[PDB]
Amino acid sequence: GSSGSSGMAILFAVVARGTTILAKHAWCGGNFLEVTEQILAKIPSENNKLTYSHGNYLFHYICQDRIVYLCITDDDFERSRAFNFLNEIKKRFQTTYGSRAQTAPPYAMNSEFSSVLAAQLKHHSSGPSSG
Repeated sequence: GSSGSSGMAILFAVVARGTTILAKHAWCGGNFLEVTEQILAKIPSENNKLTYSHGNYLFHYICQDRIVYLCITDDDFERSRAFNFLNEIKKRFQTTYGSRAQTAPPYAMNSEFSSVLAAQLKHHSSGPSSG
């Protein structure tokens, strides 16, 4: 009996082009890079989105400029919210680290982004109960 239900908000969120992960940054909890990587290898590179309900969760992925933005969220969590946040950072990445995302090597701009995302996540939702 080990269940924890408190404040449902985005926890995992990384950016990868097809199957190559550039900048990854998720909350300290478990291993999501596993299910995520597997899903990525399944998601095409063509501009198209779709809601994938895996592991009793919702995997919202938005393909753009050969970049896939996946994020793990609770079922209850609304879609608009998920898609929203993703769009925010998504545009921020392609706007700032966009060009590099096409040239720059993998795990190159993970630091800079890692921090940026962390802020967006903590802000978006008051998971840690911060204000």
